[PDB]
Amino acid sequence: RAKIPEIKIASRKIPNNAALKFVKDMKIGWNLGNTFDAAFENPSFDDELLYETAWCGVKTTKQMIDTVKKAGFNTIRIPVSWHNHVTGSNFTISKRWLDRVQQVVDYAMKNKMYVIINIHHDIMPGYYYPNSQHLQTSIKYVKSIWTQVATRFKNYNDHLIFEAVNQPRLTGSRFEWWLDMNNPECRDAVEAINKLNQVFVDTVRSTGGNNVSRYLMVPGYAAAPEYVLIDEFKIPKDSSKYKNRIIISVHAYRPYNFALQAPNESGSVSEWSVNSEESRRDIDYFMDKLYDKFVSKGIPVVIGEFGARDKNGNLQSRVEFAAYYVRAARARGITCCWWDNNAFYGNGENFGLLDRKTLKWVYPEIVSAMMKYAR
Ligand SMILES: OC[C@H]1O[C@@H](O[C@H]2[C@H](O)[C@@H](O)[C@H](O[C@H]3[C@H](O)[C@@H](O)[C@H](O[C@H]4[C@H](O)[C@@H](O)[C@H](O)O[C@@H]4CO)O[C@@H]3CO)O[C@@H]2CO)[C@H](O)[C@@H](O)[C@@H]1O
Repeated sequence: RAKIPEIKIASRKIPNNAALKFVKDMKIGWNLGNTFDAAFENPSFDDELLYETAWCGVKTTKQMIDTVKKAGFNTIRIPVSWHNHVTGSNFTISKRWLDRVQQVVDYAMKNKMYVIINIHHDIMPGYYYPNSQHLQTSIKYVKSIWTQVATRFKNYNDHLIFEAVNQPRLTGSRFEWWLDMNNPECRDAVEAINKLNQVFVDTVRSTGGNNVSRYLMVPGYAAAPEYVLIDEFKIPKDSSKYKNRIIISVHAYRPYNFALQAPNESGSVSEWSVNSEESRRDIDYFMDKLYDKFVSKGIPVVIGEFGARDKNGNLQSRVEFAAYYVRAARARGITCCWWDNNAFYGNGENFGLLDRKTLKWVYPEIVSAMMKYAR
């Protein structure tokens, strides 16, 4: 139904070290989106495990993960929102919830896949919130969640990756998605994120076993490329006797007006062309800056989320986008993970690729476009 383009992007020099070989072997990722990350108050149901299906509508199965592996993905990102699953002053995670998350991790481990688990939609005062006012509780939350999760998974091999937090930011604010680094409120949030990323690393390493050397992903503000590129971002100090085990996490649905902006919002575009510098510009730019600051210096970078939402059937554009984005990243030593939220029609964000109920690929052309350039 679509024509996959022949993409010509020269490879950059990629330092030969273990971390960048690891990221290369991850190859390309698929997010189990809108699954364990679903989060909201006042559930109509009694069984907390129904959060798994409240948004995506389909319970995860081993056959589903098998299907994702068979299509060529070698990484599964399993975002998890924990705040609807904790009780008590020290955020005890419900055993049934953590048990179910572990069952799904096991589906992926059986397929010899890389697996990323995180803290996702927990960005609220009283849980994870990056400012001085709420920092003491945020430290307690990061410490408690990651002590519990890291302990459960301590004897999992290095294919399992921990990601500190998804998109740490101030919410319901002009600064939620953009910083003015001359403003003290923004400087404070960047500092809080540095502190909480250090707490995360220290907490994980302290639990022993394979957690002493496992790869760990950390974002900057809002997981934006810009806010790991600022001078104020700090890679946490790592006590691992293995060097270079911290991976920079970024999310980049770029160009925004094509990939993520809703099609009924003024400014949205539905066309993307491999022959247009206007389509390519924003992809090249942030990847170039990340290559300059991190990859070229040997520091690994993973794009944990990208994608392009369907806009009234714009398949050819999304096919060209996906091929270009994956090749641009691979040429710079970076591996990417598509956000697959099992959403295909309606007014929502229609990022789905796999129809989970049938295990059929709705957009195999997009998958094939990525696989052509992922290795
Ligand atoms: O229909 C069920 C439920 O959907 C809720 O909306 C979901 C979207 O369906 C889902 O695609 C979205 O996924 C996020 C992901 O969790 C984030 O890590 C990241 O967030 C975006 C952010 O949404 C943008 O506003 C911002 O500009 O960019 C970041 C990425 O840089 O990316 C994806 C895609 O947006 O999560 C939503 C929930 O937060 C509806 O809210 C709910 O009403 C529906 O019931």
